[PDB]
Amino acid sequence: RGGRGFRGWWLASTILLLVAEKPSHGYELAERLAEFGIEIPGIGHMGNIYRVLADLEESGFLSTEWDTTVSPPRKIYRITPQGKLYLREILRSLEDMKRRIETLEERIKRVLQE
Ligand SMILES: [Ca+2]
Repeated sequence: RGGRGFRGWWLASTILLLVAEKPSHGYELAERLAEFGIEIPGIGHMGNIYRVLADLEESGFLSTEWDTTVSPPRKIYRITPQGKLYLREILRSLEDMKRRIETLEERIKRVLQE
């Protein structure tokens, strides 16, 4: 079985986006996911791209079509209109998260002034 928690959410979210930005296969996604990395304490990683792709596909946020012009053939993932709606839900939560970080930032500056 797979990875969960915040890292889980942050991986799915990032993968969906990277797919929205350019439809692609598992292997290439990994490269763009690597150069993603982390400004986020403790997360890393990143890892099973393939299985969260299959997961986002099963859930209908992504569709698939084989590119047979290359060898070996590569299965291309593409965002669906549902996947875009799931994305707006991630977007609103990123705005939640960002507001929460800024309330801490200020709280901290106040005790550092003190
Ligand atoms: Ca298909």
